Amino acid sequence: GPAKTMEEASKRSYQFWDTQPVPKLGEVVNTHGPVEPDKDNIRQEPYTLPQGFTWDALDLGDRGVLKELYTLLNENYVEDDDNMFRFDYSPEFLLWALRPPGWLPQWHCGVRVVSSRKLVGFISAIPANIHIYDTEKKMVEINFLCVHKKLRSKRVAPVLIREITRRVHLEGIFQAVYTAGVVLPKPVGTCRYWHRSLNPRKLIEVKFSHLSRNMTMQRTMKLYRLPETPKTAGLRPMETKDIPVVHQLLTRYLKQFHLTPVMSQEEVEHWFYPQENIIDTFVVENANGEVTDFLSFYTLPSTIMNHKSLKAAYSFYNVHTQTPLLDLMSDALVLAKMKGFDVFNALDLMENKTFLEKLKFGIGDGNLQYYLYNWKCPSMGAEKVGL
Amino acid sequence: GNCFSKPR
Ligand SMILES: CCCCCCCCCCCCCC(=O)SCCNC(=O)CCNC(=O)[C@H](O)C(C)(C)COP(=O)(O)OP(=O)(O)OC[C@H]1O[C@@H](n2cnc3c(N)ncnc32)[C@H](O)[C@@H]1OP(=O)(O)O
Repeated sequence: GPAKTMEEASKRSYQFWDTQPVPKLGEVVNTHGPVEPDKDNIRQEPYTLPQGFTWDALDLGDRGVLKELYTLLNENYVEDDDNMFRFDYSPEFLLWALRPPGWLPQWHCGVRVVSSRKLVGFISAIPANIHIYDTEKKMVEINFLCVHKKLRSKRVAPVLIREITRRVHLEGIFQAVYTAGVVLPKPVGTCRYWHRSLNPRKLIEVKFSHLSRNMTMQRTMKLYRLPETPKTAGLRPMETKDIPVVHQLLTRYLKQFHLTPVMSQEEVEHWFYPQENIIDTFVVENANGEVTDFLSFYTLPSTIMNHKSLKAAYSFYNVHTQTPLLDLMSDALVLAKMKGFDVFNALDLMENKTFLEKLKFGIGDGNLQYYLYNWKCPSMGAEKVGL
Repeated sequence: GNCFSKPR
């Protein structure tokens, strides 16, 4: 079905993506710029869906409609290689991910069955200023492309991609950014997920991890046993007064990478201000009262498809200026362990390879490919991806 | 996060 390796991607032919303004897989890119110019007259009519299906923009402020969306995502969205785990989306998490500053309701693009009005498709866009090499451009982040399992392999994904493209074209944006575990034309970077076990018994019980060849259950827990409290002086939850300095640290820290977001202070508030079961941010306030570092990870539980529920933490943004990142992420592990997380997940992007092995992370079986729509630029190493 | 990884 999908190609997960570049070698596996040699087989595939892209009947759809060959038509899109994206670089070709095999081609080596030595340029910076769009694949196609801006279109100055935009199709006003929605693209045709297969018979019995119609468009409907999802008003996530409506409770029942938002319930349809997570019920769709909780039952039909991204899975593991072995169909054993699926993300478990809270209504509040979707509001956090789908209603950042500048969100537009028409960018909550759903597909319903005409006769029943049942939600069977979705795709999203949120506004995002992206720094890529020497260029900053207003783009969108495309996420939650989802087709109901009963509708699969019926060419609905190209329509969602092309309709969301049209609705973004109407608002004047011509580039987009998105990530995926499958290989498409053409990844600008490939990042690898690593996993840090916090509650090995539960992880091993549900077969999320295995005991390495020669450990026992009680040996494994001692290997991954963490301090009961964090090491770092003056580590505390982020507060409203920290929003400017958090924005300041994040802005300067991201400048060393080649693929980063460019956040306003209001966007920084939305994405980092702690929300229970959604996002946690802890700042380091030193002996002078200045905030010099922060760590963050978001909450995204996993549903166990055999089935009760696996709570996982995902590294988000971790900025260091005076506190070693190793000690910053070690505190993150401890803070996540307190909060009851079973596993701490992080990609090998940014500076994360410098601490992954030392902090007892184990490499995962899934990659995350980063893509740009209508933007031709050289690929980058994972450590240059800051998105 | 647009991928689900397990420890390999
Ligand atoms: C300026 C504005 C531009 C905005 C647009 C920017 C681009 C938007 C990019 C959107 C990415 C958002 C990032 C995320 O949300 S990644 C998360 C996507 N979700 C999942 O992988 C889990 C749930 N899966 C599904 O619902 C379906 O399997 C999907 C929706 C993935 C495909 O549905 P279905 O199973 O029914 O397949 P089809 O018969 O309709 O279509 C087959 C065609 O679709 C190509 N395909 C398959 N998977 C993806 C994919 N993950 N990104 C882009 N294209 C994909 C496929 O190679 C083939 O094209 P080609 O092989 O002929 O080329």
